[PDB]
Amino acid sequence: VDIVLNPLGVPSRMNIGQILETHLGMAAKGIGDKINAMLKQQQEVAKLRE
Amino acid sequence: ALGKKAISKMLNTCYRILGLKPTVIFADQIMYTGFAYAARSGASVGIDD
Repeated sequence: VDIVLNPLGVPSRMNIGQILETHLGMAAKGIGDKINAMLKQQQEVAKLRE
Repeated sequence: ALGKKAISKMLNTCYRILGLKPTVIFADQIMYTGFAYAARSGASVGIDD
């Protein structure tokens, strides 16, 4: 990890992004990790097409 | 039970009964040990906690 913060400001001011935006962020990168998989394994265009 | 104002009056009686200097040395050393245990107690947040 390169950055480290604290959602201690949430229970105090309603900037719920720290809990959430982070959660979903990793989600979208996860899908990318399988794209990573479906290419690093030398897969045909049909597999990743579906 | 140890609390913010509790540990506050800790040093207050310490000073109002003994003196200044003993309070100085006191404060410093606690600071170092305090940080140690604070590390061991990483208060997590974000969806998960």
